[PDB]
Order: sequence, then structure tokens, then C-alpha cells
Amino acid sequence: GSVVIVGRIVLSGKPA
Amino acid sequence: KGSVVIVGRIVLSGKPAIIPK
Amino acid sequence: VEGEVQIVSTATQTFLATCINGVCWTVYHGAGTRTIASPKGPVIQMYTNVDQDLVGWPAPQGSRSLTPCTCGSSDLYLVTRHADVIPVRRRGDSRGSLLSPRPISYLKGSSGGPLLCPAGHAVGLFRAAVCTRGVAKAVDFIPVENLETTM
Amino acid sequence: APITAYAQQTRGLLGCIITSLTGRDKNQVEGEVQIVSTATQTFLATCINGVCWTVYHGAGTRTIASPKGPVIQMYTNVDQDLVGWPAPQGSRSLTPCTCGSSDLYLVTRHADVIPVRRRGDSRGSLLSPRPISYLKGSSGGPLLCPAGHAVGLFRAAVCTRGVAKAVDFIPVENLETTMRS
Ligand SMILES: *[C@@](=O)([C]([C][C]1[C][C]1)[N]C(=O)[C]1[C]2[C]([C]N1C(=O)[C]([N]C(=O)OC([C])([C])[C])C([C])([C])[C])C2([C])[C])C(=O)[N][C]C(=O)[N][C](C(=O)N([C])[C])C1=[C][C]=[C][C]=[C]1
Ligand SMILES: [Zn+2]
Ligand SMILES: [Zn+2]
Repeated sequence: GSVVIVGRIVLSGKPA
Repeated sequence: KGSVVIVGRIVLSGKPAIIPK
Repeated sequence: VEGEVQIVSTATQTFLATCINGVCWTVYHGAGTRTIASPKGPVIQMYTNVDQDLVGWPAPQGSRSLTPCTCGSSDLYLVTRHADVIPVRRRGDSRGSLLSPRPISYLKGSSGGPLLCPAGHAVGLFRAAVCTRGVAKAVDFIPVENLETTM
Repeated sequence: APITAYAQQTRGLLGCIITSLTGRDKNQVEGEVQIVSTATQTFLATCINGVCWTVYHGAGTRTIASPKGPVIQMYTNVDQDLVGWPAPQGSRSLTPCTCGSSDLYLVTRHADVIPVRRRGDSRGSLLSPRPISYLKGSSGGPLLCPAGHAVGLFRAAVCTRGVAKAVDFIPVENLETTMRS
């Protein structure tokens, strides 16, 4: 199948 | 002349983090 | 917020991806020639480089590109899929030694991840952990140049 | 951990003008570097050791709007091109560099940290030249050593036909001096 994105990391630790 | 006013911020103390959902 | 590092997974495994220069790069041994999911359907790879263990799709949504390093520093930092940062000193154009070895598990699932310089700019993409008896003491990585030339 | 940064806009034009005139800002503060603005230009202010420092050519002799009304400057040094107010309640302070590194990192108002090579007590060359337009708004921002410690505050750029090849900064040393004056 495909490669699914299951999460993400923000390097600056930006909350927003 | 008026006062200098903060309109934003830049944070350096932040560390990599997994963005919540 | 937008992330530069995507935590991805295939039926078989889970690893990481890093967007650099508008592309979402990862390791061929993780993704192969697989397509990446998208709410409008699967999108095929822009770059596939089996020889270099490098593949890339158009950067997905909710992502922001990372900047290539231009300071030459040898004080690298590896970001794991748990968001952990590991100081890695550069021992060559494609290899570096952890300042503090960690059991291989700690680095498990982080391939595709980035090796940043003192300025948070991409130095390379984590290719494989070099471990001695289950202790990752070093790492192998695909330098940004390879990414830059592949484009 | 490498140097990373992010920016957040806390207020808009009109709310900025009102606050400017009133001098009372009740907004919550966070961060080591504040994006600062006057009714004529916007730039940065860096908190280093309990003091919020900025470039005199931006803040002039003005007061800083705070939740208790306008706050008068702690230091004003037209020559050093410095001014400083007590760091706002809620901000985090950087501490001066003590490693004599020549590998500096400039943090821009867009939260981008670009490397600069120290080539003097006040100058450093951009390892990767960028349009002057990139640095606009960044005066008063910090130049950190690899340990993330304050080395200096961006003051002016050394442009060549629109491209910034180097930068002029106010080394932390001038701050201590300005404080002792
Ligand atoms: C700083 O105040 C700027 C940053 C700089 C890159 C453009 N610094 C200056 O304006 C200083 C300052 C005068 C001259 N300056 C220079 O940078 C000049 N170079 C220079 O003096 O070089 C020497 C001689 C080699 C040292 C230059 C490049 C010719 C202008 C002095 C030295 C006293 C800053 O960022 N200012 C804030 C700003 O630009 N604000 C504007 C704004 O709000 N406006 C115009 C409304 C702005 C903000 C964001 C984006 C765009 C503009
Ligand atoms: Zn770098
Ligand atoms: Zn230092």
C-alpha cells in the first residue's frame, strides 16, 4: 500500500 | 512619542516535540 | 503548527521522513517505491535513489521544509521519533559517533530522521544505526548534498 | 540540542497603536526575544540577564508599554546604540557567552537562525549571503554562540547591491559597559 503519515514532529517545540 | 509595544515573540527555549492531535 | 519531521509507517514497519527543499525524504529500505497517502489519493515518489537508500515525495500537508546546513559544523544532533535529540559528532561525510551510545532500541524507528547542525539546519538524513552488541555507538547518514544533487 | 526557534504574533496594527498611546499592555509575555514595534518601524528586543535590550536607532528614547503603564528605560547609550528596559514579567533571559566562540548564529524576526563567522569584535560574515530584505526588522535580535548564549545584538547589515554579506553587532561587552555608565 502507501506510506501513511501517522504523526509529526515540530523541531522548535512550537505549541500554537 | 509613544511607547514601544510588543507585537510578537520568538522562543528559543523550545525543543523538538510531536505535534498533538 | 507545521512539522518538518513526519512519523510514517508501512504495513511492515515505521520510520521517519524529513522535508527538505520542498521534498519529503526518507529511506528506501523503509518506503521502497511505495507511494505516500494523501486525502486526494496516493502520490508517487518524485525521487527514488536505491543506490543511495534515498526516496522523496512532494512534501505533504502540515509540513514545513528544513534548511540545508551551510556552516560545516561537525557537532550534529539526531532527532528520534520520540522527539529525543542525540548529540552525534561527525566522523566523516556519511558517518558520526554518538557522544553517548544508547541501546539500539532508542534509535529504532528513527531512520529517515534528520541530523541537524548547531543551527537546526539539515546536515543529512539518518540512514542506519551502527551498533556493537546492541549498543548504538555510531550512525550512518545520507548527507544533504545527495539530496541536493538528486533534485 | 541545536538552536531552533519559533515566532508568534501577539497583536495587530490597531491594537498596537492603541497600546502605544495608552502605554498599558496587559498581554501575557513569553520568550527570550520580543518582536517590538513603534508607530514607525518594527524590530527586535533581546532579554539578557533580567534586562530587555534593543537597538537605540529603533526604540529611540521611548518607554516600553507594560501592564502597569509605560516603563522608562534602564539604560540609554546613544553611542553604543543601546537602550534597555527591565525585562518584562514573563520573558526568559539569555546569559552572556563565556566560550569565546567564533561560530555565531543570528536569530531573525522570522525565527530563522542563520550562521555567521566572527571576524571582529563587531562583525561576522554570513556563511550564506542573503537579501537585505531578509534581515529587515531584525535589529536588536540576538547572535548566539553554539551553546545558545548571547554574543551580541544585530545592529546593521553590510549590504552589497542589496545582498547582505556581513553584519554589525553590539557585543555583550558594550552592554555591561552601558550598565556601568
Ligand atoms: C535594524 O534597525 C536594521 C536591520 C538592517 C538589515 C537592514 N538596521 C539598520 O537599519 C541600521 C542602522 C542604520 C543603518 N543600518 C543598516 O543596517 C545599514 N547598513 C549599515 O549601516 O552598514 C554599515 C555602514 C556597513 C555598518 C543599511 C543596510 C544600509 C540600512 C544604523 C547603523 C544606525 C532593523 O531591522 N530595523 C527595523 C526595520 O527594518 N523595520 C522595518 C519597518 O518596520 N518599517 C520600514 C516600517 C521593517 C520591518 C520588517 C520588514 C521590513 C521592514
Ligand atoms: Zn549549519
Ligand atoms: Zn558561549
